[PDB]
Amino acid sequence: MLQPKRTKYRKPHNVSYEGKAKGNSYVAFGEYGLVATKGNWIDARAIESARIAISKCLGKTGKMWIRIFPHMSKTKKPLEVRMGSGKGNPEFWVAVVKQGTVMFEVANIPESQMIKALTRAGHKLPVTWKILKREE
Amino acid sequence: MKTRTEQRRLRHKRIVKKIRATNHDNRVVLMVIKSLNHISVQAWDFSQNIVLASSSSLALKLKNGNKDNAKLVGQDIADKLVKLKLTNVVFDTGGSKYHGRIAALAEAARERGLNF
Amino acid sequence: AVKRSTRLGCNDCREINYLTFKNVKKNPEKLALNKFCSRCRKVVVHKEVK
Amino acid sequence: SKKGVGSTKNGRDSHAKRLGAKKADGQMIRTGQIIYRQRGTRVYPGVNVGLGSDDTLFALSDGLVKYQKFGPKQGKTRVSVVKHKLDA
Amino acid sequence: KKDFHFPSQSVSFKCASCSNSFTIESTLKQKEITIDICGKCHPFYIGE
Amino acid sequence: NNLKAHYQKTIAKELQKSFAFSSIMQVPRLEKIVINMGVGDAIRDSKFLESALNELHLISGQKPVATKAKNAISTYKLRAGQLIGCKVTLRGERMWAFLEKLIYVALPRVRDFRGLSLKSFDGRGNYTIGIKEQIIFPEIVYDDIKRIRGFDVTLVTSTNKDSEALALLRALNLPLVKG
RNA sequence: UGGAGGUAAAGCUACUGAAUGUAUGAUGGCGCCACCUAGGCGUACUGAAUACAAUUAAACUCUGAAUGCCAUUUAUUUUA
RNA sequence: CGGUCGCCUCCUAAAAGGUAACGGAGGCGUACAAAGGUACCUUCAGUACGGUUGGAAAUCGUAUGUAGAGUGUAAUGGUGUAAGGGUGCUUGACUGUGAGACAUACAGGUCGAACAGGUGAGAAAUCAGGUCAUAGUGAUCCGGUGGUCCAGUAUGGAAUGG
RNA sequence: UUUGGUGCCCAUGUCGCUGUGGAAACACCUGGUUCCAUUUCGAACCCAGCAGUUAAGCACAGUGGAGCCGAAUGUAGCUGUUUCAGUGAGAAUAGGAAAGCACCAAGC
Ligand SMILES: [Mg+2]
Ligand SMILES: [Mg+2]
Ligand SMILES: [Mg+2]
Ligand SMILES: [Mg+2]
Ligand SMILES: [Mg+2]
Ligand SMILES: [Mg+2]
Ligand SMILES: [Mg+2]
Ligand SMILES: [Mg+2]
Ligand SMILES: [Mg+2]
Ligand SMILES: [Mg+2]
Ligand SMILES: [Mg+2]
Ligand SMILES: [Mg+2]
Ligand SMILES: [Mg+2]
Ligand SMILES: [Zn+2]
Ligand SMILES: [Zn+2]
Repeated sequence: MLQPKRTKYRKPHNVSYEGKAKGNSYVAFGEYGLVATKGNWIDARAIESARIAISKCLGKTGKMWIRIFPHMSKTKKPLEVRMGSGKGNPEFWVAVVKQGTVMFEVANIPESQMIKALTRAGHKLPVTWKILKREE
Repeated sequence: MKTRTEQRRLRHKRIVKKIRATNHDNRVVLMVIKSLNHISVQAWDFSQNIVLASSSSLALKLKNGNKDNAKLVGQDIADKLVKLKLTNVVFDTGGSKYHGRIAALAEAARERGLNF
Repeated sequence: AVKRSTRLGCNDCREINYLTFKNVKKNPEKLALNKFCSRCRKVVVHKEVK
Repeated sequence: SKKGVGSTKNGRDSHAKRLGAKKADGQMIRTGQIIYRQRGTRVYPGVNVGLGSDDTLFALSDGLVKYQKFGPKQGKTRVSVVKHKLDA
Repeated sequence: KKDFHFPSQSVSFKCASCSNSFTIESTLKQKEITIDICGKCHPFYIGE
Repeated sequence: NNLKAHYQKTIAKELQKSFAFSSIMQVPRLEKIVINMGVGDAIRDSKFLESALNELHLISGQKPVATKAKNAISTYKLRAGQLIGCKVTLRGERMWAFLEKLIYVALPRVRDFRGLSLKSFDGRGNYTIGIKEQIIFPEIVYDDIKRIRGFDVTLVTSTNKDSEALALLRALNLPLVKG
């Protein structure tokens, strides 16, 4: 469960995911990457599910990079609570993924295994994923 | 931390800033700069940024660095200002404490009709 | 509210013409300033008046 | 069932002080008029422009106002009142 | 600066073995005060 | 001082020849010996500090100015606005008087003067000598502070390179191990 | 046409926080010794600082628009 | 039921100003006879090296460092020759005013050139009608206190008012 | 034109490195007996003189190391109407850059 050690403000305004791709747009650490095609809010739980799935289907020498990080938190008012009396308490942390940001990258294991590994990582995420390679 | 000449420039920067902020009647500004050997004098005008009158030991040809010659230098610059028909002046030092040679030059300007 | 104000009165016409502030806790000695007086039309010593 | 609701602790705000530029560039101005109200000198004073007890810029003579950018990397703003200078 | 109660007066210092009357300014008795170990009476400064 | 004239003549010739310096005043010249007798007991026993000052006066001929800390620490009982420590900086004729008096009378009286050098220069040409006890200085009567202390005599030079500063010390015959 | 501004955007070696990998690595944990105190050789590992490559922000800014706002110049229109 | 009720700072507030919610964070009901006014002088914190007590860190010297220092305070803005620090003399923390403006439903609030009187600093020019700026505050009625060139119910006082 | 002083400017003006220079001036420098001064030091401030001096500072030539500036193309955001026309950033880059504009006094 990825989580910032401390934050200055407990309850920040939500960060929009509509728009193009700001940073993390091109594979620059590995050479295959899982790009997104639909901006959405994805939480640290989905990262851990996808990262554990990919790691289980990885090998003994493969190496991985995690680009996105859940910096921003989100709140949720408790159930059966009527409107008013202030904002709710922070519940879960979500990373803002825009259309075009490379989320996961893999290297150092043959080609066939990485496509399968990226596939299982993207089936754990709500965004519509697509595979990209690193420019020579 | 520095040398005397740099400190004199720093103090000179302080005085010039104050005068340019408060001189409302636009008088000519009589800045005197004293060195170890000689002392020179020039009357600038910060509205036009030129020098109206000037005087120096080199111009007056004296073995200066003494309080005696400061009076003559002050006398020469005051004579030039009266011919120029300017008598309301502001007097600032080059950044040195107003005393000794500087005082003789300043006092010399005062007895011949200058207003400062 | 707290009352830290104090009065300064002339010592010639014994008229109170100014209102100032004073800390009795920190500064213990009575003020003996010199201010303008409307009556005497000059500067004169003003002392604290109850 | 209402289940009850908590209490908010921060709902206080102050009156908005109407700062900013008052007289625009090119505007005719008489002596004694405010040109810029600010909290801390955001625009420096120049010629024929004074200062107050609230760092408020006011004119000192008749003329046309003029803003000039100055300072390191041109990050400081300065105001002046260029007199009519009609001079026949 | 001046106008002090402690006057810096040139007092001479004698030593044993080698006289070496060194005159140095100090605020002490105005006479030939004898020092028992001077510079010249030290194994470090002279003498291997 | 007659040795001051000796300083002029001797330092000029030898230093000039040793490195072919193109000007006689390129050779280094010593400026000021700062003395810093500072003690933290003035936070509690202020009286003690006063006596300290008088001894500093009696050693140099300049009354010591008491210095104040620029911070506040609870563990040391320190607080801002207090005077803890006096510093004296001698110039002109008096500093050379103190220097010669130190090396010839006070310094060789040190209980065990084995000396220390080469490991004292700060890299900019300065030099500090850490004295252990004050009683060794002749200008002090037996009656003194209930606590005894040392000294922090330091030196400065016009040059910024340590080797030429060492050269000046050797020309001045400042008695340290190999330096 | 002139000007005020600090948003959208962008950037984080230009700060404040958050934060990924690689390399050199303070630091501790962990040992094995000697020494009871000054320490030493490797650390399954933690990770200061620096360099390279990459990130995040309503209450971050070394930058940074358009629109909008104010005024003036010219043309036209209405007696508001 | 719980919470709040006035004022000040930031964000939301969409680059003029203004803009709400039981929206998100904080403070105030002051402090200073110096932390005011003036003249003069002066400039970080930290870090590196070198040095008795003295230690990671007290003080000293040199160098480096462009603000992370200070500016009484909650934030914002400003300010590194400044508005920060020190010293000397002082009390303008004045009297009577006030053209012209900001912002405003009103009541109130904010800035202010300039004039007359008499002062303080300074050689003088100049500056001083409280502080680097914004919170530190409560109408009217009623009564009390000081002064007063006004009234004093026939007249002189007094009472009682102005 | 060159040196010295100063104002305007506020790094394409800086920090640093390597060399050259002084005729006059600028500077270090020589002393504290005078005016003046140190929260303590003639260090500084202030005096009266130029013996020595080109290390400094200062002034010139080189140095693209650090810092700074930065084109065109393209792109993100905007305005309209389109699902295309203007507006056009930030970042990155080729690269520039060893200041510039005026006044005065002296030999020129
Ligand atoms: Mg507000
Ligand atoms: Mg944005
Ligand atoms: Mg950052
Ligand atoms: Mg209730
Ligand atoms: Mg707007
Ligand atoms: Mg606005
Ligand atoms: Mg604050
Ligand atoms: Mg004062
Ligand atoms: Mg103040
Ligand atoms: Mg009642
Ligand atoms: Mg009657
Ligand atoms: Mg009656
Ligand atoms: Mg040279
Ligand atoms: Zn009176
Ligand atoms: Zn002997």
